Amino acid sequence: DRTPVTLIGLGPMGQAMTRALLAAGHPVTVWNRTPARAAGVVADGAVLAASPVEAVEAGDLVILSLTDYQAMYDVLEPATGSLAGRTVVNLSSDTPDRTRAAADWATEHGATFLTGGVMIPAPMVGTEEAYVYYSGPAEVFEKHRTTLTVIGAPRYLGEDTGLAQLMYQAQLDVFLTTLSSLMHATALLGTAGVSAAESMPELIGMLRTVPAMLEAGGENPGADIDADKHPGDLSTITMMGATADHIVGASETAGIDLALPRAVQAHYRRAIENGHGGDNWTRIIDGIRSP
Amino acid sequence: DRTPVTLIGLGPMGQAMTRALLAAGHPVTVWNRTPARAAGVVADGAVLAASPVEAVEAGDLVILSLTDYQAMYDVLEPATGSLAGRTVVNLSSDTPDRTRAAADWATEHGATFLTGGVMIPAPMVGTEEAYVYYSGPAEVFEKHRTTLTVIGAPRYLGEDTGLAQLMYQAQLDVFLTTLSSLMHATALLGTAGVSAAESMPELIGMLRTVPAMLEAGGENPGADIDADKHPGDLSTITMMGATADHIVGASETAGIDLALPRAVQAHYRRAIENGHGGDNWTRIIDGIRSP
Ligand SMILES: NC(=O)c1ccc[n+]([C@@H]2O[C@H](COP(=O)([O-])OP(=O)(O)OC[C@H]3O[C@@H](n4cnc5c(N)ncnc54)[C@H](OP(=O)(O)O)[C@@H]3O)[C@@H](O)[C@H]2O)c1
Ligand SMILES: NC(=O)c1ccc[n+]([C@@H]2O[C@H](COP(=O)([O-])OP(=O)(O)OC[C@H]3O[C@@H](n4cnc5c(N)ncnc54)[C@H](OP(=O)(O)O)[C@@H]3O)[C@@H](O)[C@H]2O)c1
Ligand SMILES: CN[C@H]1CCc2c(cccc2OC)C1
Ligand SMILES: CN[C@H]1CCc2c(cccc2OC)C1
Repeated sequence: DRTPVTLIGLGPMGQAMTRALLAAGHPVTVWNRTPARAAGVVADGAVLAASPVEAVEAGDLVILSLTDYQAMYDVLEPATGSLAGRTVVNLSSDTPDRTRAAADWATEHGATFLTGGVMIPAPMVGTEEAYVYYSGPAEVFEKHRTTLTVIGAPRYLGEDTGLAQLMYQAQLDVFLTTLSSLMHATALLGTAGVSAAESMPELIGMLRTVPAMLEAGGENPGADIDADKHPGDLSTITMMGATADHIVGASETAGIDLALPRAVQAHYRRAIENGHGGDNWTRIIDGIRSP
Repeated sequence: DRTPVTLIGLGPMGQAMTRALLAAGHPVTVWNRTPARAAGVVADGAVLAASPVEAVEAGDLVILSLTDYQAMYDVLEPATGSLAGRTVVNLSSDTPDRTRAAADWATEHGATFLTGGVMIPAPMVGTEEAYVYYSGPAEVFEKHRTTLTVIGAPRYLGEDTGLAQLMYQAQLDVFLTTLSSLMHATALLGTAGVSAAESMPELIGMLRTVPAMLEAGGENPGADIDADKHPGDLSTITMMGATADHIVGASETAGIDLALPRAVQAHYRRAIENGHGGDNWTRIIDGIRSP
């Protein structure tokens, strides 16, 4: 497939995707707010369009890799007259509802729309470890699937344009929160003179074990939460809530951020007040669903 | 060995540790606030002492597996007169400073003290995957190391009794925060009718990749944070902050807990206000150290 592709947005992801697409034999026309930044991919075979209009008109497939969806409007507003008959694939972070409204804005300018959420950093783009979530019209996904597969294995979730965005925001909810916690833990160990080079491999060593730990003793949290099975036999909210109290205390004494640990503390405290101290930690999901 | 051990606290950890110790040939004398709960381990060879005093006097080594350190005072107050010449190994969660003061309380009652933090769930106790952090007097750790190894690989951190407690709280800072985030993400996907049985394997699938993702493009976060190297080449705080904004927005719309994502959002917001939008995400640690 040598389908001509347009890609707008040349951050690390944009550049990595351009390169994978070029290497697969697709002519790629790029445009960036900062044209200088295109020099790299242009040396690798990308064609730099002078204008958004020219970039849009070069391909039936327009990929956006921008910081947010406001950026899509900013870049495409001058080109709205040239959208008809093309597919917009937006690979950018934003709210699910912004995304759904953006899909309708594409349709009304005569374009089809697909949502994508890329699940790996730029060096892993186009490798066997790469994967991307997609939602939107099935026929649109199918028409371009072979081209999109170059960036990463697609995981089509269905027709709601909001859905692959919600999945992305859910995944990044885990990922960013985990990262903030790693920095929080590092900070805490830092106050007793432990360096980050010592602390971070300890913390990562533990995180690597987390899938196994969650499965020990034949727990299966998903089905359990669906079934409303929260049995406390191997760990209770009381016992885990206490630890959450201990982390807040240690953090207070360490002079570091209290908001992250107090949020966690509040999940346990809520479940206890609601009378489920004796349940497994999965029960905190009830309080989370109903503030 | 065949060294006699006392273990107090027969939650799942206490019971799993008793069993591993029995299986290794150690005579184990147990005591629990609720004696009924000892039936299982007694069937497996444990001896149930009638009284705390009697349990303490049965061995040179007293292991405590209790919800917190207040529980240690509660259980051992009547036995303070029988502590002299024995080692207390506390394998309970609490603050580092509570732990340090508890060590001094043991010394005052004529006992030695070791801090432990068990890093695996009860089904993994006494297996190759098990490990435990220890801090306190080197001579005391050495005297009992061969007994303690039955529970899990020891990771001795040094002489400060607070240190293995701080390490435990740091590790549980990551672990609990991660778990809360998984429940948060599950809740969020739940509001579009995605079940936890569908969502949790997606989220865990991602979390499994997190060590690799952090190392992509030759980042090595620990040394970088120690060196103050926060280069924004492959990901910026601006870009990650925006996603954190998007998670908050999606969560507001989803009607779910805002405290957890807003804590994460604030880490990015702070770094940006302080003028490091362009840096890698590791830079959030500065704001976390200095609220
Ligand atoms: N980096 C990662 O590892 C990673 C992984 C998966 C997903 N993502 C997502 O992928 C997208 C791209 O991320 P990235 O890290 O490659 O880059 P980024 O730093 O988000 O920037 C990407 C592009 O956005 C452009 N831009 C931003 N605001 C704009 C506006 N108002 N008008 C015009 N252009 C605008 C930048 O223009 P200039 O070049 O002119 O500044 C740049 O070309 C983001 O939505 C991100 O959340 C990133
Ligand atoms: N569960 C895990 O996966 C895990 C893994 C690592 C670390 N830990 C840590 O290991 C420790 C034990 O946790 P666990 O889950 O096995 O059990 P737990 O639910 O924390 O309770 C353990 C024991 O604490 C006793 N206890 C609590 N308050 C007491 C008090 N005031 N006076 C007397 N006894 C008291 C209970 O007595 P009763 O039996 O009479 O109620 C029970 O025997 C905790 O500090 C926990 O953070 C747990
Ligand atoms: C169902 N999750 C378990 C996994 C192990 C664990 C739990 C609670 C506290 C500490 C733990 O391991 C360090 C519950
Ligand atoms: C090492 N920092 C990168 C890792 C991957 C990543 C970042 C930000 C957003 C999404 C990402 O991958 C899913 C920062």
